[PDB]
Amino acid sequence: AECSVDIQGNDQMQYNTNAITVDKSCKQFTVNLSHPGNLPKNVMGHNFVLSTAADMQGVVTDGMASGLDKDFLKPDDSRVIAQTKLIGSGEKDSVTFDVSKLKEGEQFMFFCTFPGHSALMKGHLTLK
Amino acid sequence: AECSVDIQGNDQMQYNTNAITVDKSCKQFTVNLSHPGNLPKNVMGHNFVLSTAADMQGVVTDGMASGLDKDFLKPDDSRVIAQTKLIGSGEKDSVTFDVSKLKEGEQFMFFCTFPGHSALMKGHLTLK
Ligand SMILES: [Cu+2]
Ligand SMILES: [Cu+2]
Ligand SMILES: [Cu+2]
Ligand code: NA
Repeated sequence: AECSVDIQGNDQMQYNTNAITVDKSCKQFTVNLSHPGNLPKNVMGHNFVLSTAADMQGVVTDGMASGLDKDFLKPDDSRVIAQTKLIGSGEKDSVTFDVSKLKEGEQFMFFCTFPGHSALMKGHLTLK
Repeated sequence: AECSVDIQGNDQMQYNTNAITVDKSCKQFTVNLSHPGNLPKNVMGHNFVLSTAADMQGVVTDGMASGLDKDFLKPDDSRVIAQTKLIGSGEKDSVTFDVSKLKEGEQFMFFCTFPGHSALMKGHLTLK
C-alpha cells in the first residue's frame, strides 16, 4: 500500500477525494495538498485537517474563531492528528504523521477549516 | 453475542449514538431502532439506513422524493446496505444484515432519511 495521498482543493470549494484508507503496514502517512486554480488564500484558502469524527465540529468552530492569520486553526489544538497550512492557488503543503496516532475501529474525518468550506471539503479516513 | 446495537431517535431529531463498530467476526449484525418520545411518524419518523459514506447524499435526496408511504426511501435502492422501517414514537424495528456486505478500510454512514433529519441524525460505522 502507498503511505501517501495527493489531494487537491479547487476554486469550486471541492477536494478531489473524500476517502483515504491508511494501511496498518505504514509507520508514517503523508498528505500532499495542492490548490489548482487562481483564487488567493484570503478568499479560497484550503487546508487539510485530520481529527476524529467526533472532534471535527470543535476543530472547525475554534478554527473559525482563530481567524485567517492562524490559518483558521486554533494553535496547538490537541484534537488535530495532522494539519497542513492554509494554502492559496498555486501553492502546496505536505504533512506527515505517525499511523500510531490512529486507533483501530475509530472514525476519522479530514476537512478544510476555512469557514463554510467543510460543507463540501470533508472526507473519511480509516485504517486497513 | 456482541453482533447488535440498540439505537434511539428522539423528538429532537437526535440519535443516541453517532458511531458503531462491527466485530469483523460477526456473520450478521442487528440494529434495534426505537423512538422514545411523543411525536408521530408523519412529523418525526425515524429510520436507520446504512450506505457507504459516498452514497449517503443520493440515498437521502432520492428518499426525500419517495415520500412517507415508502419510508422516504427509493424502492430497491442498490446503495442501501441495510434499512429499518420508518418509526414514530413508541414504535420499534430491527434490521439484520450480512457483515459480508461491509469491506475493511471503507467508510460507512448511517442516517435517517426523513426530510431534513440527516443533518443531525447521522453517524459513522466501521469494522474492528
Ligand atoms: Cu477550503
Ligand atoms: Cu462523516
Ligand atoms: Cu429521523
Ligand atoms: Na505498502
